[PDB]
Amino acid sequence: PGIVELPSLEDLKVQEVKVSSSVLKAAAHHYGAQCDKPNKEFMLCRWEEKDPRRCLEEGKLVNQCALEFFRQIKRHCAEPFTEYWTCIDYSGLQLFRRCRKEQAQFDKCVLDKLGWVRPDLGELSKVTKVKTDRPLPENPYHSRARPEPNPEVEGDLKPARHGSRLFFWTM
Amino acid sequence: MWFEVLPGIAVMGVCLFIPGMATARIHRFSNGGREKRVAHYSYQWYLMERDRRVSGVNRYYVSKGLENID
Ligand SMILES: CCCCCCCCCCCCCCCCCC(=O)OC[C@H](COP(=O)([O-])OC[C@H](O)COP(=O)([O-])OC[C@H](COC(=O)CCCCCCCCCCCCCCCCC)OC(=O)CCCCCCCCCCCCCCCCC)OC(=O)CCCCCCCCCCCCCCCCC
Ligand SMILES: CCCCCCCCCCCCCCCCCC(=O)OC[C@H](COP(=O)(O)OCCN)OC(=O)CCCCCCCCCCCCCCCCC
Repeated sequence: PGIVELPSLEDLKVQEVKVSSSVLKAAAHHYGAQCDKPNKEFMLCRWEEKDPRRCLEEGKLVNQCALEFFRQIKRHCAEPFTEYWTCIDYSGLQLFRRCRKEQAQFDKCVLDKLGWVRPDLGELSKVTKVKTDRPLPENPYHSRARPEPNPEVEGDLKPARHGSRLFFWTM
Repeated sequence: MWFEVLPGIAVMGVCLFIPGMATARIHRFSNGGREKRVAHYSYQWYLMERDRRVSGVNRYYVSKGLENID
């Protein structure tokens, strides 16, 4: 069949978010609050195109928005954030319930200096709506032409011509 | 009298104290002074292998924070 069409290595180069999973988990709720729109454009493009090769520009916008998010954290509230993700990072399961005072420090400094509000319980799990400008994929499964079905039955059901026609049975 | 049973119970209690304190100090020794990462589920393992990739020294416990970005 056809040759698979991959993007080049220069199409995949982007400045990475080189932070740990506890760093990402510490500012996860503010990341969901502040980086909503390009992330949801990307995940809508990802569930509609069903192809990661059709989602590279949206992923690059995701990475750019995440980098601007952590640069906006680092300029204003770097030390309460470091105090908070170190305490998140200590735990094996990385509990949020173990670190509520460092969370209160980080959320206080973030609300005072950056105006960000941490979302309530239930908000990040909402199904939102996304205003895209790309067209809707007309055939994302690349489904070919379907086979035409067998013809249905029609007409009034007349009696059997001369019965069963079973050798001599006249009915 | 009855306190004569206490040296044996004390030795048995030290022998029960050694495995737990030992594995706690070993999990803090092999993980950078922290708890061992519990990866019961595949998302926790994906985050853990992402830590192993972003640390650069093939160790998940090397935490990289805001100093690793510009
Ligand atoms: C307004 C409302 C009121 C209207 C009223 C109208 C009616 C008035 C009269 C009232 C009574 C009606 C009776 C039924 C209608 C007539 C049926 C008929 O004669 O068909 C001829 C039928 C075919 O001949 P035909 O000249 O082409 O058709 C003339 C008509 O158009 C026949 O019409 P057809 O073309 O539409 O027939 C359709 C088709 C025509 O037939 C065919 O297409 C051929 C295939 C038939 C079956 C062949 C099977 C062969 C292998 C098995 C053999 C088994 C052993 C034989 C018997 C051993 C002894 C029991 O019939 C069948 O296939 C039915 C199966 C056979 C049963 C026949 C009816 C029996 C009714 C009484 C039962 C009493 C016991 C009888 C003995 C049991 C065995 C029959 O003849 C045979 O098959 C010969 C076998 C004997 C038939 C039975 C005769 C009926 C009267 C028996 C009275 C004496 C009983 C004595 C005591 C019991 C035995 C010891
Ligand atoms: C996790 C913790 C586990 C701990 C397990 C052990 C619990 C008990 C701890 C020790 C308690 C005291 C033990 C005393 C042993 C008996 C000593 C004794 O009386 O030895 C006398 C015997 C003869 O001496 P002799 O020179 O002939 O005397 C003439 C004097 N005019 O001399 C001899 O027989 C020679 C010397 C023998 C010395 C034996 C010492 C005890 C060995 C027991 C094994 C376990 C020890 C602990 C191991 C873990 C810690 C290092």
